[PDB]
Amino acid sequence: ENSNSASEGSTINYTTINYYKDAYAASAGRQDAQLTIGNSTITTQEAANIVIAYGEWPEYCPDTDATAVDKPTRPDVSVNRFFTLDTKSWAKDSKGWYWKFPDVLTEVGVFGQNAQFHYLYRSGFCVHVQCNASKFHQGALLVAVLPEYVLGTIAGGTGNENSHPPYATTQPGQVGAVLTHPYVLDAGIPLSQLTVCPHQWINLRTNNCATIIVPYMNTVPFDSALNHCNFGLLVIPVVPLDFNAGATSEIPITVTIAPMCAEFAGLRQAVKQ
Amino acid sequence: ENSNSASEGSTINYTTINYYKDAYAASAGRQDAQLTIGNSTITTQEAANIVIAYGEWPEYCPDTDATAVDKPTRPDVSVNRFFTLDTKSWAKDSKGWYWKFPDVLTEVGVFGQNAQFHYLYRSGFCVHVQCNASKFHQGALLVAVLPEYVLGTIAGGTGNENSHPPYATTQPGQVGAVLTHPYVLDAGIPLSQLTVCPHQWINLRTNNCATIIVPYMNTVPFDSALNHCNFGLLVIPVVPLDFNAGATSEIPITVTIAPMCAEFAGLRQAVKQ
Amino acid sequence: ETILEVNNLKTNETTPMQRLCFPVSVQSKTGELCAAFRADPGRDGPWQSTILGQLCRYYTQWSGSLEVTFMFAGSFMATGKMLIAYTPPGGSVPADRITAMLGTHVIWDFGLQSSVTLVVPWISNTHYRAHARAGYFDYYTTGIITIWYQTNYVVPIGAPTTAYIVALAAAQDNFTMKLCKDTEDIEQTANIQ
Repeated sequence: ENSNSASEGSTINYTTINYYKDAYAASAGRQDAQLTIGNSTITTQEAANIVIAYGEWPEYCPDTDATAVDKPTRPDVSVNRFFTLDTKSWAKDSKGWYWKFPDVLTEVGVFGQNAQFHYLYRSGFCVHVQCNASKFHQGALLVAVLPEYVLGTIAGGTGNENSHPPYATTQPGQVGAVLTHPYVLDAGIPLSQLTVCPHQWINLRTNNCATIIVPYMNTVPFDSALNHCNFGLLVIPVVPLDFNAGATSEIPITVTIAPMCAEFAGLRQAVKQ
Repeated sequence: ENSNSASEGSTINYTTINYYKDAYAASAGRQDAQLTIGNSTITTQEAANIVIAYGEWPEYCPDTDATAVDKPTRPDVSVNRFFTLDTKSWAKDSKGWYWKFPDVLTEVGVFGQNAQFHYLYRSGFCVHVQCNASKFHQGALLVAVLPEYVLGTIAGGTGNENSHPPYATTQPGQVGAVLTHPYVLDAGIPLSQLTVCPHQWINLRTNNCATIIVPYMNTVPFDSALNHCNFGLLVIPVVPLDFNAGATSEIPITVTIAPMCAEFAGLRQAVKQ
Repeated sequence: ETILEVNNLKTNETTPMQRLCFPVSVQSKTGELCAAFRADPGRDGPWQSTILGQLCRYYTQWSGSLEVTFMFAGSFMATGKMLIAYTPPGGSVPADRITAMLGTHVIWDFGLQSSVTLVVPWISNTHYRAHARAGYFDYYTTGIITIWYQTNYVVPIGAPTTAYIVALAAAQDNFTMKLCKDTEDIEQTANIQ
């Protein structure tokens, strides 16, 4: 009996009764160092253990999972390198910031021009959050990575109006955008549980940097770079920075990201959006 | 005695007398299939033997000849493919056309955007000239490849004025330009001897196509794509097309070229010209 | 490793000691440019104070990878990170930081490391390189080395709000020279008595 069920890809076998020829009609069954350099780039971020998201390094597409007949392009050096985006400024009234990937890099560098000439897209990313403060400051940040981060609206506040987020909200670019309701993350989901996703705490009395290695997470081997945004990047201060008068009032935050193992397919004419 | 002479790189040894410690001060001495597809492209051009220029296929840069410390980029699929340029039209008063390489492809495709982001350049080219006419037409073309083709002026016609060709003449682009003096090739050199360079005759009673495989010819392993133009492409009719009234009066000429083994180095910001 | 003079101005000629260091201060806007200079050692400019620069005057052609080291003389409580980039030839000084990231850059932190070594790679269309200057010989231009504020220079209460960085330059193992030559610097207009 050939297996047409939905569990056939797993390596775990179950004991299941079936009275028919199709296996999906069966029952449920009982269960049994370093100096990081992308190509030519360097950061200082210390030290030793950094967070690999879901315990997988970014790699290429295996031949079993790729249905594309064409041979993909792999511009190793020109694509994969540290890209420093626009700097933010922390304020006592600040709320948060969210970036969409790979939205920010579509307009920047060779990586941006290849995503325009090519239809499909695959890459891993490397996120580096950068914040600096003296030993007299205090505060905490939460840097998270949320696969498939939707943006919900307030429905006008009465709840009876149907409202959708505009294009500028869902496609921020390298300038990011600010959250108007950090507690629900503007998704209707709590901030307290945000740490279920890969996260790193930036605490001003311990570490000034954060690094998250994000693999490629999608239901399909290749995806479109312009239409579909994979995962968001949330920097939300949990504890407000507090400093006595006379210290430095402007504390910037810098986001430097790099792609890892980027494959492009389906060469075509230039398409902006 | 270490060899500081200028012949040291050759594999041929000579018998030469030297009275000093430097070998360059010595005497002269006595002497002892197919269906061509770049990546995804196809042409029809027939058949069998085609001209390899100077008997060398385009290849990458050997490790002995490359002084660049950085690792070059090799976008195999996105770069190397057939590029069809603008079509011309043959007329009974026509003279010729000249294209500069790699001028034509700087504005076209991924190859154009990488030459802007990168400083150095190396590639081989594949030239395909395309002309079609019936069996009642007649004529001949000469398709040549001239390494380092300078453009001389007429010096005002008196010869006493110093005049230089403008930027539009020396950097034509994908639209090419026409020769005002085909006999001297506007270089002061005869057309009769043009066949010393790699050439193919397009004769309307024999072959409708021409193909010349051109390697990378320069004194340096890598060169700049924007500033330095390597070689020109001359299509000069030797025998004028003559057709009786009632036939097709418009005979187009199409130039489809492809790069081969393109290496890019020195990533930087976008530079147009 | 000898002191490179990044700060060379027409107001520093009266007090030559101000020429060995360039200031770093807290900024209102983020991403402001601090210092930019050419990387060609045999050219009139910052590189004349380097022993490499004075020994590259006796030789015409030079080939090799250089190194430019920076040293932070500020306080112990000063924290911040600055981007240090190198732009291959053909461009001008990058207008903003988003155009200076596309080169070869290094991110370097004050509060951790007190010194950084930037290795200028050898990127050339020729095996050797002559000394670039104005006009026709500028085709040998090496590049442009820039220093950018990435985050900011953060100071606590009581520590000075200004800081000085000293530049240092040297050569790598593969640096070579050839075609010995007279030097431009020394001038004898009269008999030595």
